[PDB]
This record gives sequence, C-alpha cells and structure tokens, in this order.
Amino acid sequence: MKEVVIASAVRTAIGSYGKSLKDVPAVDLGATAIKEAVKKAGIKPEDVNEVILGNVLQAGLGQNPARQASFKAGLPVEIPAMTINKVCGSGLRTVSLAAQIIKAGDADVIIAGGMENMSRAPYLANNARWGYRMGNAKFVDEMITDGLWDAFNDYHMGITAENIAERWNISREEQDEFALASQKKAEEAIKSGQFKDEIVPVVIKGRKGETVVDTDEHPRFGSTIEGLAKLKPAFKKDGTVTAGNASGLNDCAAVLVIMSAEKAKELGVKPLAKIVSYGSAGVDPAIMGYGPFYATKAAIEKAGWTVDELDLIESNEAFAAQSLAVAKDLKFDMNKVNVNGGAIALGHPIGASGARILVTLVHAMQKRDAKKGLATLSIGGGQGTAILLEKC
Amino acid sequence: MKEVVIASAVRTAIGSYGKSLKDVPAVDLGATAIKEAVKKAGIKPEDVNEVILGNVLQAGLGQNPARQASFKAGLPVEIPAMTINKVCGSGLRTVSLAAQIIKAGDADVIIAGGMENMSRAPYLANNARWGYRMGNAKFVDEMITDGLWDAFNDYHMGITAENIAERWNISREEQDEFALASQKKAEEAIKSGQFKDEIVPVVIKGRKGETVVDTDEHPRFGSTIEGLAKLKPAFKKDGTVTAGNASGLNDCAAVLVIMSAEKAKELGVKPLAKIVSYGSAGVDPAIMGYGPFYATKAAIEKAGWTVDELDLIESNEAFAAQSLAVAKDLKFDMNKVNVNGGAIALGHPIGASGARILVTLVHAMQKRDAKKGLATLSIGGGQGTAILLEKC
Ligand SMILES: CC(C)(COP(=O)(O)OP(=O)(O)OC[C@H]1O[C@@H](n2cnc3c(N)ncnc32)[C@H](O)[C@@H]1OP(=O)(O)O)[C@@H](O)C(=O)NCCC(=O)NCCS
Ligand SMILES: CC(C)(COP(=O)(O)OP(=O)(O)OC[C@H]1O[C@@H](n2cnc3c(N)ncnc32)[C@H](O)[C@@H]1OP(=O)(O)O)[C@@H](O)C(=O)NCCC(=O)NCCS
Repeated sequence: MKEVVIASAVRTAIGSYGKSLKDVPAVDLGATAIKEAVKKAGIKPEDVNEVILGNVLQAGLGQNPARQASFKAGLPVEIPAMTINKVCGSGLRTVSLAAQIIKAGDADVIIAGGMENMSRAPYLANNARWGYRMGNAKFVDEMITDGLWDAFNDYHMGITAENIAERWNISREEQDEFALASQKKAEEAIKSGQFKDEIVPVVIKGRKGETVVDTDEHPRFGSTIEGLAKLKPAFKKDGTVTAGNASGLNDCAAVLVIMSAEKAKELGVKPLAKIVSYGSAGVDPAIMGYGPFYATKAAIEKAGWTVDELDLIESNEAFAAQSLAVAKDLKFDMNKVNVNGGAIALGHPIGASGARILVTLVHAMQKRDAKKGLATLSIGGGQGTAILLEKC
Repeated sequence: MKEVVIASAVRTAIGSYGKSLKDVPAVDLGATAIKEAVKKAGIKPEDVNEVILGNVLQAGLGQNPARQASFKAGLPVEIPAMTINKVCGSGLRTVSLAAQIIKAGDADVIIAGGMENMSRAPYLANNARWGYRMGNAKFVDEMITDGLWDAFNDYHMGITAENIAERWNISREEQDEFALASQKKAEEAIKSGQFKDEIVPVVIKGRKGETVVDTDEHPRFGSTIEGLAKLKPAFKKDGTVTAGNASGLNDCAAVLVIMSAEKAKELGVKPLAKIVSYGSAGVDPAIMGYGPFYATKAAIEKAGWTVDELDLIESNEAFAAQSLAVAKDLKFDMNKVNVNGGAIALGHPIGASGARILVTLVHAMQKRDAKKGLATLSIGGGQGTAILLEKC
C-alpha cells in the first residue's frame, strides 16, 4: 500500500450553543477551515482530488453540504465532493475513508474532516406535505432527533451514559472529578497557547461591523468540584449525568489535508504525521459510549501496536461516564489522555468532533514530540471509530 | 489489488409520489432490500464487514439512517454503518466506495446501495430555535431544498435541464420523443417480466389489511406523443422541460452485496459481475446534467475500454434534455441504452437512483448475456459518477 500522511490540520474555534458561531452556517465554517488547511499544507487548490466532509444535521442545508463548503472555499468545480454521516464519528471517519481511497490508488490529495452548526438546526413538521388532518402534533427539534436521540431505544444519548454508569458502577463523584480535570486541562491549555496554531479565525461580517471569533468559548474557567456536585441530573430522576459531566451542544469545523507520502514528497510538503491504521466497530446502542473499546482494539491490532506504546491519546469525552468506562477497560495511562482537555470542557460539535480531536492530537504530538498517537470516539447508534498516527 | 465483484443486487419497486410506498419509511425500504440482498448472495449476515448506504433527504429520519436500515434488517450490531450524501449519485457512489475499501485491504464483504422516500420529506422552520422575531418567513419544503434546488444558482434542477437544452439546442419535440421511447421500453419490460428477478416485494401492514407492493407504478402505459406535446413547461415560461420529459419524485431502495473475488470463492458465492472501474467528476452546477460525460470518460480510461465495446448502458434519465446531451457526446448506440426503460418512466428516488440503475444493469446483463456494461448518472451541484461492469 501507499503510505498516507496528514499534511495540515486546522479547526475553527468551538462555539457554544446559541452564541459566538450562531450566525455562521456549517458550510461557511467548513469553507474557512478548508482555505486555511490548503494554505497550511502549502499546496494549490488544483492539487485536491476529492472533498469528503462529515455533517450530521443536514436538514435544510441544501444539496450536498460538502460540495457547498468546497465551492465556498475557492476549490475548483471540477473536484468531486461528498457528505458523510456516521453521527459523532463522521469527521474522523472521513479521514480514514480518505486513507482508503488513496491506498486504493484513486487519489493523491483529499480534503477531509467535518463541520457542524448545532445552534442553527431547524424544527420540523413531518406531516405538512400530505397533511395533519386533525389534532396536535409534534414540532420536532431536528438537532435532538437527528443527532442526540437513539432510534432503537427511544431515549436521549444521555440515557446511554446512565446505562454505562450503572453497568460499570461509575459514581457521580468519579464522573465529576473527571469533568473537573478536563476543565482544568482545557483552561491551562488555552492560556498557555496550545490551541493557537490549530485555530483559524472566523470573521463575521454583519451589516454594520466585523467580529472575529478565534477562541474556544465552552470551557468554564475556575470550575470547582462543589460547583459540579450541586448540579441537578440532566436526563433522569436521580441520575448521575448532569450538564457538568456531559459534553455540550456546539458549533465548529475541522479539516485536514490527507495525502500519499509520495505526493507530499513531490510537492515539498512536510507532513505532520503518518496514518498507521484505523478501525470502526459496532456495539449495543444502549451502551454506545463503549464503542471506542472495540474500535481501538481493532485499530491497534491492525497496526501491530499495544496500548502501552501510545504516547498521546484523544478519547472524545461525550460523557464522563463513558470516557471512564473506556479508559478503565483499555487501561489508559490517564496522564497521556486528552492532555489539552476534552469535550466536557471544549464541546462536542457532532459532525466535526471526530476531526476536531484528530487536529488536536496531531498538533499536540508535534509540540510534545510524541511518536505514537490514538484518536477514538463513541458514536450514537452504537459505534466507535479510531485512527492511529505516528510522527513522521 | 483485489478483484471486486457484485454478489447480489436487489431493489424495491419504485413508488410514485404520495402513493404506494407513502407509509414506508426509507430505512424500512432499505431494511427490506438488505435482507433480500444478503439472502440472494448466499452469505451469512455475520460475513458482512460494513454497511454504506446513500440517503439524501435525511431530515428527521433519526441518527444514521444506514445504521437503522442495517439494524432493522437483522444484521448484527457489531457491523458498522454510515450514510452517504452525494445527492443523485449517493446510491452509485456507495458501490465504488465499497470497491475502494476492499481494494484498500480493509474489508471483504460490504452492503452498499441507497434508499429514499421523497413522499415522506418534512417541511422545515429554520429559525424556530432562536426565533423569527417579526415578519413572515419561509415554511421550507425539505425535499426541494435538500434534493432538488441548486445551492449556488438558487433555482430548481429543472432549470439546469433548460440550460442544457438551450446550449445544445435539444428541442421539446426531441425531448418528448425520447420520453415516449422510455415509457414504451418500461411498459414492455414490466409486462415481459424483466424486473421479476430484481424486485423484492414490500409488505405493508395496514390496520385494515396486509398489502404487497411489487410493481413499479410510475410508468404511464399507453403514453402518446400527442399526450406529451399538450403538457405545459414545468420550470420556466415557454420552457421545453415538462412533467412528461422529466423524471419524477419517487420512493425506493436498492441494495447490492459487494465482495472481493477471493472471499466470494471461499464462501461459495457465484458472482454476477466484476466491478472493473469507476469514476466521479465535477462540472459547473448550471450544467450538472453533463457530469456523466466526464465521469464516464474517466472510468473508461481507467479501464482501457472504449464506449463502442459496451453491450449495455444505464444512463440515468434525470431529464430528457441532459440524457440526450450526454448520449450525443459519448456517442451511445441508443438501442443499448436503458433497454428496460429509464427514470422518466420508472422514477428517480434520488438517494437510491444510482444503486437502482446498477441493479437494473446487472440483471439485464445476465438476461441478455452481455459482457460489458456501464452505469452512469448526473448529480445536483454539478457532479457525475460512473461504474463499469464485466460479466462473470
Ligand atoms: C446536558 C444538556 C441537556 C444541557 O443543555 P443546556 O441546559 O442548554 O446546558 P447549558 O450549557 O445551558 O447549562 C445550563 C446550566 O448548567 C450549569 N452548568 C453547566 N456546566 C457547568 C459547570 N461546569 N459548572 C457549573 N455549572 C454548569 C450552568 O448553571 C448553566 O447555566 P449558565 O450557563 O447560565 O451558567 C446538553 O448539553 C446536552 O444534551 N448535552 C449532551 C450532548 C450529547 O448528548 N451529545 C451527543 C453525545 S453522543
Ligand atoms: C416535474 C415535476 C415538478 C412534476 O411534479 P407533479 O406535478 O407532482 O407531477 P405529476 O406526476 O403529478 O404530473 C402532473 C401531471 O402531468 C401530466 N403528466 C406527467 N407525465 C405524463 C405523461 N407521460 N403523459 C401525459 N401526462 C403526463 C399528468 O397530467 C399529471 O396529472 P395526472 O397524474 O393527474 O394525470 C416533478 O416531477 C419534478 O420536479 N421532477 C423533477 C425531479 C428532479 O428534479 N429530480 C432531480 C433530478 S437531478
């Protein structure tokens, strides 16, 4: 097989629900990231063979959101594009799909990653076409239905976290301590400039002014264990899961240029990392948060690695409960996990999230000179996906 | 690299808008086709490595429609799934994506295809979440916006068909004659049993009864040139494109089992066709209907074939105008094109359409003993995709 590398890795800041990125469509976040990713790779727009982007809340975004992001980015109309939906895994899975297509001999350069604007999701009327006839009906929150609700069990993803808290015996306190540690890591990383290299600014041009968004806004600086302990349960009576130990609803795009090592050499690109292996797996939807266990095991086996060999790990924090279960069973050294904070603090912009963690991983590997890295995350509907990277 | 084969190919009947399959969600049509494809292929569900399905109108369908179809088919939960949106080409692109993943060394057996229920598309309120504040707004038809409207030029796909008609001087009369020919061929094919081997019946459990849908209902038997000439332009004043010479809005699923030739031999499968090559291409969105010209050329070049070596062709009839343009420029022998009718008569269920013409092609190739086949179609947003088959 051809070897496959990451040439550049870029993301917008992660905006909070209804806040900083509320007026910026997902496809415009995506275009902002694409332009800057192409520029950071040091290639020309004409060098890209395909665009593959994750997006989950596609409702009313218009034909083929990936194609829209591409066009708005200045990429030639000649380049094909497609939009992938694997829920939370979308943005990570496009990167392994890119690797697969390159290994198949069909391209040398692919723009991958994902984009999401949860703040902009519509409401739906399911029976307006042919009519309600009589009686009240549901005005459906598309964000919940398309992104956050289990289609088999008829409950919120937060209930899948409670299921994991119950079965693995992970206490509210353990969940709150994990959340607090993520907040503290995120604050320290932001203030020490760890994200400065990876974040492309988004310029919001209104009728009257320009505003620049370039800082993650979701973290709660000065978080305390007492603050967390007082929070009410978010999903069920007497639940362990709360807004403080669950990831948020957020807006972001994150994009990587993926290439064959031989194309990168030819074009003078200095790659950030090699994509070593990857894997995807399914699990019972009721415990979807455990998906990364199987996906990580598959990818590691494929690579001929072990977990102990890993230098840095990004394991997406959909919920403390599930992150803890996964870490425990994979026996992670928690000092190597989400060293710049995770999604409890930073947010979870579902379509983008997988790509966002990989962006974060590859920049952290460069800065810390770490040789081997893992990114993996859980997927609503009962899946996991993972990618292993090696420094070039 | 590994050789890639099609082990089975099945579709539901194509229902008309608001009619026979109005009460059957896309994911249920998909599940129906998946179960029958796995059966026809002669494999176990546990031999399947991934499910990759096209679906365009995802709004309110719940998390990850491909996973839902996979789950409702009875496939084991350990199998991963993802949903692809490349508009009209979604269903065909999943097949070449499967071939790429297999060629990459990452799987041996993939369920691919597409599913769509256009009758069931919701209406949307885009600003219900944070408020309209004041003034009337749009109650958005999600089928139009997500499937049929150009995101760049702000007009219907039918206007892209007028554009081609104007550029190429394809007259109303020429479009109507092409339409009539498609209708006659579909009638002949339906009545002569050509679609019997490929159609899986859909069993609808109504309160009143149990009903079975197993026949394509869109064709209009006894269509006449005079009947076509009386129709009004559907998209612009004094236009050439009408309801009669455009494809319809339709509901269907079409699924294929794709495997390495090595695995097929190990499992005792007798394949239907080898996948020889494939391609995708982008064009200006305004002339999207021309996408197959470039896609087809790429595929044929990769294969080192020529157009005149083709024994059967399925070139999707999004509109008579664009089918006629692609056909003139690729120089097709029209007697080998859409021999069982095309989408003007049969319908165009967007996410499934590209898989549906591939199903139709492979069955037609076994019936007529043809050696080489091409499936190609246009994509809204200015793309094309194509697959080349050689009969085993
Ligand atoms: C949990 C959830 C319902 C909360 O949504 P919300 O009510 O809009 O959340 P908010 O961020 O507004 O938080 C509400 C209040 O909780 C409190 N809160 C949240 N995090 C806190 C923290 N670290 N410390 C103290 N208080 C906190 C605050 O009081 C906040 O009010 P404020 O913003 O005025 O201070 C939502 O984030 C959610 O659904 N998350 C899970 C997402 C998910 O399932 N993703 C898919 C994973 S597979
Ligand atoms: C053209 C379009 C708007 C028509 O929608 P519609 O009005 O719902 O179409 P209908 O099937 O109801 O047809 C309307 C009337 O036209 C007439 N008609 C359609 N096909 C006909 C034919 N072969 N002969 C005679 N009359 C015909 C009929 O009178 C019909 O009324 P009836 O069924 O009551 O007899 C719709 O099919 C469309 O938008 N098609 C294009 C889809 C598209 O763009 N797809 C994407 C491609 S990239």
